[PDB]
Amino acid sequence: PGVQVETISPGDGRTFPKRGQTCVVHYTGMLEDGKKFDSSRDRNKPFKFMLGKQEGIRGWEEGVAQMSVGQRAKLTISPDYAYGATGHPGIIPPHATLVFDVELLKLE
Ligand SMILES: CCO/N=C1/C[C@@H]([C@H](C)C[C@@H]2CC[C@@H](O)[C@H](OC)C2)OC(=O)[C@@H]2CCCCN2C(=O)C(=O)[C@]2(O)O[C@@H](CC[C@H]2C)C[C@H](OC)/C(C)=C/C=C/C=C/[C@@H](C)C[C@@H](C)C(=O)[C@H](OC)[C@H](O)/C(C)=C/[C@H]1C
Repeated sequence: PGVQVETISPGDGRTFPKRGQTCVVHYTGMLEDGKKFDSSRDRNKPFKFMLGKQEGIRGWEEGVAQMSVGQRAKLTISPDYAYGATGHPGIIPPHATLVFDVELLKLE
């Protein structure tokens, strides 16, 4: 409900990120039925982060944790699992549902 994870291409079905593990991903984020606000693909540089230890929005952490290595997935994140009633001023409006197209490339 807070985050829906829908497969674009399956992963290995077996290797999922552990809390504290470094995840290497490509992503594109857009406002649902609106504008693209960020893409690591457009920078040709994958995004690395430590799941849990480097805190992200709830739907990102819980959505990526549900993915296995190699998986590409559409994450639809409700505002309560994203930036909420305040949004992220200047970038994400109040009460925004977010879509991320995420590909889990590697776990380090
Ligand atoms: C994963 C963890 O990494 N996330 C990050 C940002 C995250 C969100 C802003 C964080 C707050 C934390 C507090 C909670 O209260 C807030 O709740 C409302 C959420 O962003 C996201 O969660 C999502 C999902 C991942 C891709 C980016 N993202 C977006 O929405 C965007 O696409 C956006 O364009 O990203 C961009 C921002 C705007 C979004 C719409 C991302 C931004 O660019 C230039 C980048 C890459 C910034 C990097 C900062 C690094 C700083 C370090 C010193 C330390 C760092 C590792 C930490 O440890 C921090 O702690 C102490 C914290 O951990 C941070 C800042 C992690 C970064 C890597």
